[PDB]
Amino acid sequence: PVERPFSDILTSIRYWVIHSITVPALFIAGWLFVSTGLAYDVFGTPRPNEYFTEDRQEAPLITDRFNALEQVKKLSGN
Amino acid sequence: RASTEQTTKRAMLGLLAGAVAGALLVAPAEAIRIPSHEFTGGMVK
Amino acid sequence: EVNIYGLTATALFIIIPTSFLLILYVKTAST
Amino acid sequence: NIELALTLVSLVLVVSAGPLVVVLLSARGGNL
Amino acid sequence: MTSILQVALLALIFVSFALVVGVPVVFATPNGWTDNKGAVFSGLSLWLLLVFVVGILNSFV
Amino acid sequence: MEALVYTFLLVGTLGIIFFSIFFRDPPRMIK
Amino acid sequence: MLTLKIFVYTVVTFFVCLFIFGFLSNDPARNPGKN
Amino acid sequence: GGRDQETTGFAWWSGNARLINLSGKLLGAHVAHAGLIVFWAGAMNLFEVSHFVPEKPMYEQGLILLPHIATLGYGVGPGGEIIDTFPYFVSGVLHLISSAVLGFGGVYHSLIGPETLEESYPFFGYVWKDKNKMTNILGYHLIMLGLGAWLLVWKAMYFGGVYDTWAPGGGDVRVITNPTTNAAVIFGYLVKSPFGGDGWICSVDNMEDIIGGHIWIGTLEILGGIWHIYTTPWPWARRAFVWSGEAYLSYSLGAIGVMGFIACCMSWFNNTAYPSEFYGPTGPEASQSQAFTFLVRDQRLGAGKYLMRSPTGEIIFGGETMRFWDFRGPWLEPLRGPNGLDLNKLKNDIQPWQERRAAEYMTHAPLGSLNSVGGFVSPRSWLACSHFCLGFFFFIGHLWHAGRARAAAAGFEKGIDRFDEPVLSMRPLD
Amino acid sequence: NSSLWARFCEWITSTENRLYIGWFGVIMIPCLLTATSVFIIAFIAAPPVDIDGIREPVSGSLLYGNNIITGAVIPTSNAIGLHFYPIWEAASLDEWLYNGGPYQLIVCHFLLGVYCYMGREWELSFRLGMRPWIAVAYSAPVAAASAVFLVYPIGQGSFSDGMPLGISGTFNFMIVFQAEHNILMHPFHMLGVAGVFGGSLFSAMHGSLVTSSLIRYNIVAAHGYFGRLIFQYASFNNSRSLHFFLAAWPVIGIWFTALGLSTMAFNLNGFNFNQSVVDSQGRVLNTWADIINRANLGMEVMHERNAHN
Amino acid sequence: VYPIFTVRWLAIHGIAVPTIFFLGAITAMQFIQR
Amino acid sequence: GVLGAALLCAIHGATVENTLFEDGDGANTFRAFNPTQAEETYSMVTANRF
Amino acid sequence: KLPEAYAPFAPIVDVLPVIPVFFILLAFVWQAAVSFR
Ligand code: CLA
Ligand code: CLA
Ligand code: CLA
Ligand code: CLA
Ligand code: CLA
Ligand SMILES: CC1=C(/C=C/C(C)=C/C=C/C(C)=C/C=C/C=C(C)/C=C/C=C(C)/C=C/C2=C(C)CCCC2(C)C)C(C)(C)CCC1
Ligand SMILES: CC1=C(/C=C/C(C)=C/C=C/C(C)=C/C=C/C=C(C)/C=C/C=C(C)/C=C/C2=C(C)CCCC2(C)C)C(C)(C)CCC1
Ligand SMILES: CC1=C(/C=C/C(C)=C/C=C/C(C)=C/C=C/C=C(C)/C=C/C=C(C)/C=C/C2=C(C)CCCC2(C)C)C(C)(C)CCC1
Ligand SMILES: CC1=C(/C=C/C(C)=C/C=C/C(C)=C/C=C/C=C(C)/C=C/C=C(C)/C=C/C2=C(C)CCCC2(C)C)C(C)(C)CCC1
Ligand SMILES: [Fe+2]
Repeated sequence: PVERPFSDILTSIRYWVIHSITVPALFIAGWLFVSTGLAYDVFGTPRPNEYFTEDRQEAPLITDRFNALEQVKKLSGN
Repeated sequence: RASTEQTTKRAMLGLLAGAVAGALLVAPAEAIRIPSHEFTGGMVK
Repeated sequence: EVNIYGLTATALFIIIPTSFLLILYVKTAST
Repeated sequence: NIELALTLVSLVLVVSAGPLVVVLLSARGGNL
Repeated sequence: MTSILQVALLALIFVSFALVVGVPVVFATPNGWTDNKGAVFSGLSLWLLLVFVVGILNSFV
Repeated sequence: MEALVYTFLLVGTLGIIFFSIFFRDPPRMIK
Repeated sequence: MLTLKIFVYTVVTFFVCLFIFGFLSNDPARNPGKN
Repeated sequence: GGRDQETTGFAWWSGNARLINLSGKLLGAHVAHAGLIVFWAGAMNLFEVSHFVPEKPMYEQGLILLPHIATLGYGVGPGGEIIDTFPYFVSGVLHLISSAVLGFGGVYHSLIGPETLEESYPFFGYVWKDKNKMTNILGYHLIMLGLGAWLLVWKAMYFGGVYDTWAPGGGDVRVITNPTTNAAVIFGYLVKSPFGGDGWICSVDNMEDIIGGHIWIGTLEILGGIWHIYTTPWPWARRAFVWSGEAYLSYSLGAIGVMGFIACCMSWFNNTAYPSEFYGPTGPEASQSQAFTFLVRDQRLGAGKYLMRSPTGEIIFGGETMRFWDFRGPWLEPLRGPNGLDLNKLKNDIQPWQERRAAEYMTHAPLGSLNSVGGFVSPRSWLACSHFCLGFFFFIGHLWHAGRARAAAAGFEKGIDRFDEPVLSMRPLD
Repeated sequence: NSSLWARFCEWITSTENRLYIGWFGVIMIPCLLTATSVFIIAFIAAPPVDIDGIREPVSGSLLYGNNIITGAVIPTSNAIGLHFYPIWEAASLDEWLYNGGPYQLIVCHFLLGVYCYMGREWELSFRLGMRPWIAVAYSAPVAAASAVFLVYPIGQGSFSDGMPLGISGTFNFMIVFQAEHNILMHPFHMLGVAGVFGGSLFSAMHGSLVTSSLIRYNIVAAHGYFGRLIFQYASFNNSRSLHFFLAAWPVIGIWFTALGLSTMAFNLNGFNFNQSVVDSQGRVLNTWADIINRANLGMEVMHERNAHN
Repeated sequence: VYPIFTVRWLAIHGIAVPTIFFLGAITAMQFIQR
Repeated sequence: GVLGAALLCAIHGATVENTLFEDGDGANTFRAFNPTQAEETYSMVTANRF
Repeated sequence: KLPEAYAPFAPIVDVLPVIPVFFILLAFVWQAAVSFR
């Protein structure tokens, strides 16, 4: 009912035990998220060898609103 | 082609990141909070 | 005499607020 | 890549050379 | 004779590191300066002599 | 004509500044 | 114009000398504190 | 150990202010700082030596300390060609060892030595209010500075000489046999205007003038030290200044800031004490070299070109570079007649080395970037920027410390009394 | 005590004058009065000035077809460079006007006047028992003006690169300066922008809290509002630390931006990220830095005349 | 003093967990030959 | 507006910090103040006259 | 590139210039070791 101070948790053992094993899990999760290439697929960021398609040799252009989904699918090469 | 070329540095950096983050997040919060207890502990509203 | 309307606008904008402020100051200073 | 490893080792040793004095004084009850 | 000069210079690096870590520790420690004057002076003399011998060895390389 | 208007406006601003500096109401409220 | 140059030099020298001799006339002793 | 805020009244962020009245601790601090300065000197000299390629010029690889050693004529031949890089190594090593000695001394005086030196060492003890001991210290250090200047003169005259960049056929190491000690020439620079064409002190263009000026400075400094050791300030001096540690600090701050600004300008403009083939070309030099190279190439190809008349009536390079018509350099003086550039010599009196040097300076103008990408930052740019910033900050420091010292002497460095406000004792409606 | 010199000193240093004079005053007042007189006279009736030195004069006076926004005092001709150009050194008064001497006169007198203003701030603070560090605060605008008017022309090499004493002149100076040096990406201009914006923020918020607190408590009642509004409990609990922070933020910001301008005068540069991202095969992928570079290149191509007759 | 999963806990974690995740992602990005 | 706001901030801070009342023996003026003060910590009269 | 005799000691030199920048930091640490008294 008094919202325990931060000093008490700092000296606690359960807090350190949980965090020393959980924070590295998040760090490795992010490292693997970027390394395995899942970031490119999820966020649509092209890989350094996919910026320019075989048929396209210039920056893409949407030039279409209600069919923008198909336009982006075609431009991205997928 | 884009792919990480370092294998084991990930864990070594993660351990240090977590160890530093714990302390660095608990301490300033303590410093800011103690005055919050002082102010809201008898003279508030 | 170039831009007669511009001159009129400038003169009015300088006179009306100035006259208003001076009138208010004189009216209050009598107190 | 021995050169980079040796440079890092030297940098770490030099960096630790400073706080070591403070830690020794604090543990031995010096007048720091 | 580059090897002798190099090993002497590495020994100088180590001696200087030990001297640096020790001298402030000796000075700040209460009642420590007068207790360990001899050791500090011996270390300083060793440092100077090793500098000089390294210089001579360089003069011969 | 524009030059005269600009000069008059600038002179008026300078005169207002001078009057505010020297003919101000005395600050006895706190002094 | 030699006359203009001489006049400006005279004025500047007069002002600078006035300033220098002003700060040499025991400046630090004229303050509202007593010390 | 250290003091506390309650005992001294100065917080941790003002901690060193607690050393004002502790002679031994202050001396230890100063000695340690000098040791640190020499440490940086030696470490940087070794670092630059370890990253130095003698084939390439110094200004193409970001070296700022090596040029200083080279200018004195150490391991340099005609045309600024490096013969050996041992002198630089020995300089760095000696600086580092002296740094070790000074650091030990400073640490000892700061931790073990007596806090106050005026109890058991009367000669070295002092109190800021004393107007004789402080003058004695001033005289000792003036003697030291004059001795250093005379040491430079001795090197320039009897220990191999210095690197003269105005020697015929490019610069080279030469010995100044007859430095100019004429009073009019030496002191003419001091009263020279600081504007374009004049160059108050940055216009010194020959090594003879530099060596003569150093002779004069050494003699004057030694004489002033002797005079100060055997003299006490006059009453007007005692009434004009403030005699306290912070006042002396403020005076030093002002002088050193002015010195920093002068160094900024000297590095940016001068190319006699800062020869181009070590520090690179000045901006005016780069523009003039570009114009000269273009004119030479156009004349050689056959298809003057760009030569206008200065406001005074001389003949100068035309275009956007007409602003830099006061530039004088070793590779351009032979082509200059009584009134500006001479058409005949500019036409058929150009030697290959002058053209090569102009072409080299053309592509290395001070144009650069903080990112260090290119129009590449010239060492002159780094020196000028850094020392201008330092001079400005030290002028600000002079303002701060002078104000504080005067206020503390007056007796109100902590605030208004609240019982006798001086303002309340003045006529109203100021 | 009754000597004429003593009476003059007493009058100069007297605190009973409506405006304090002091010795810094006796130096500045003629300087600033000369500067303002020449500035007004030239702004109203100065003839065109050959800024670029290519016999293409630039008009900047009200009589010669200008208004308040577009008027200015054109800097000295590029032909003069850094040369000292007083009236007595010009061949005739008309030539002195043509080359642009009034700018040099005004700038020199103004710089001396502002320095002596900084001095007399301290002088009056000393004669009144105040602490002496308002001159330190004023040193920031003084440093910036000194940079813009004297240090940039020194590094560049001509007074024609100084800021014209005008409004559209100021905008032209900024646009050219961005074209040449890319100020926007320099960390010091970023610090200056941060200082200005943060100073505005802190002024507004300090005024808000103090006005709210002042009733018919100044720091103990308002601190309850700010401690929980944006957290930061016991951030500035002292009326002294808070006001020192107010004084320190903008002053340091402006010091840094002035130093950045001076360094650009000696021409290092702002950052430069042109072509910093490349894909495989070496093709260049544009970033916003590249678009900024295109704008800078356009500005630069317009600034240079090259072909001058 | 005893209860956990308070508003403070959620406020801290909501900005702490993604921060560590993104730091890991950026550190991984650093080691890309490109 | 923005530049004047910066000017006001700087001037107000400098004036308040340089007209403080001497209510502390120590050379540091930050500890010579507590939030429960009665009178203001700077002299308005002196700043106004300056 | 340093005399060949000292060639192997190249890396350590590459750390010497930055050491002074550490001393100031050390001071703070020392102060942090005395609770900023
Ligand atoms: C600014 C520099 C400086 C100053 C003012 C002092 C001053 C002092 N030191 Mg410190 N010291 C310094 C640097 C300095 N030292 C350095 C760099 C080191 C490390 C090597 C030391 C190491 C040190 C120790 C270990 C001790 C002192 C001690 C002392 C005190 C006694 C002096 C002494 O031994 O008489 C010697 C007097 C001499 C005149 C001989 C000096 C020999 C020099 C090299 C010759 C030149 C001196 C000459 C006067 C100058 C000629 C000028 C000429 C060219 C024109 C005195 C307060 C002693 C003390 O009591 O502790 C406080 C002590 O035990 N010092
Ligand atoms: C180069 C800058 C410099 C220098 C020379 C000094 C020097 C000094 N300070 Mg100052 N100080 C500085 C920066 C500096 N300080 C800064 C930046 C701060 C703010 C963070 C302070 C804050 C401060 C306070 C608050 C106080 C001092 C005090 C002192 C004195 C006592 C030494 C000490 O720390 O206590 C003893 C500390 C120790 C024994 C721990 C440090 C151990 C060693 C010396 C570390 C370095 C070792 C070195 C690497 C070895 C060299 C090798 C060589 C021997 C061969 C001494 C004269 C104190 C004093 O005397 O005031 C009256 C004091 O109260 N200083
Ligand atoms: C005998 C009196 C005396 C003498 C000679 C000195 C000498 C010196 N003091 Mg001072 N000092 C004194 C008394 C004295 N002090 C007193 C009483 C105090 C108060 C306690 C101090 C406090 C003090 C402080 C606080 C500091 C000094 C420092 C220094 C040194 C700085 C040199 C330097 O870089 O400046 C300019 C000089 C040079 C750059 C070098 C010039 C060239 C040298 C001197 C030539 C060497 C000899 C030459 C090769 C041969 C000439 C032959 C000829 C005789 C024919 C210098 C050795 C400073 C330092 O760093 O000390 C380590 C420093 O910070 N002193
Ligand atoms: C580190 C250098 C140094 C320092 C700090 C001092 C400090 C001092 N000296 Mg010493 N002195 C020195 C070097 C130094 N001196 C040298 C090298 C010499 C030999 C030439 C002398 C010869 C000397 C004598 C003969 C006397 C002093 C006196 C003094 C004291 C008064 C300050 C003063 O001279 O008036 C400061 C300056 C003025 C009061 C007036 C300056 C006004 C002019 C118009 C300013 C412009 C200068 C110049 C013309 C401008 C052009 C140059 C410019 C481009 C830089 C003071 C303690 C006096 C004293 O108290 O007796 C011990 C004294 O009688 N000194
Ligand atoms: C040799 C020159 C010198 C000397 C001996 C002193 C000595 C002193 N000063 Mg002064 N000062 C100087 C130069 C000098 N100062 C300059 C050039 C400035 C202008 C900035 C100042 C501004 C200044 C102020 C405003 C104050 C002092 C104070 C003090 C005292 C305490 C030291 C301190 O601040 O705590 C130790 C210092 C720190 C913990 C600060 C370290 C962090 C700094 C600010 C940044 C680190 C440098 C950074 C990387 C470089 C950025 C700039 C870069 C572009 C060059 C002491 C008496 C204080 C005092 O009590 O006065 C009585 C005080 O209030 N000084
Ligand atoms: C060269 C060499 C040597 C020596 C060296 C030395 C002597 C060095 C020193 C060094 C030093 C002496 C160093 C130091 C360092 C320090 C540091 C590095 C620190 C850091 C810190 C920090 C980082 C902090 C932070 C913080 C604080 C302040 C607290 C609070 C929180 C925070 C986090 C903010 C010899 C001769 C032996 C040999 C060879 C090598
Ligand atoms: C490696 C090398 C070498 C050699 C080296 C050596 C041999 C070194 C040494 C070094 C040394 C051996 C150093 C030393 C230093 C010292 C010092 C630096 C000192 C100082 C001192 C002082 C400063 C003092 C002062 C004082 C006193 C004491 C008292 C009176 C007062 C006074 C203050 C004056 C060779 C050539 C082979 C090779 C190359 C390099
Ligand atoms: C008090 C204190 C402080 C400060 C202090 C100081 C600043 C000191 C300094 C010191 C010093 C300043 C020292 C020095 C030392 C040095 C040494 C010890 C050296 C060594 C050397 C060596 C070892 C070398 C080696 C080598 C060479 C010869 C070259 C190349 C090769 C090799 C690398 C092998 C502070 C404020 C932080 C805080 C408080 C405490
Ligand atoms: C090396 C050289 C040379 C020469 C040099 C010389 C010769 C120098 C000299 C120098 C000198 C000889 C300097 C002097 C300076 C001085 C001064 C800087 C002063 C100042 C003062 C003052 C600032 C004051 C103030 C005051 C006031 C206003 C307040 C009241 C009081 C009195 C008056 C104190 C030559 C060119 C050949 C070569 C190259 C360079
Ligand atoms: Fe306020």
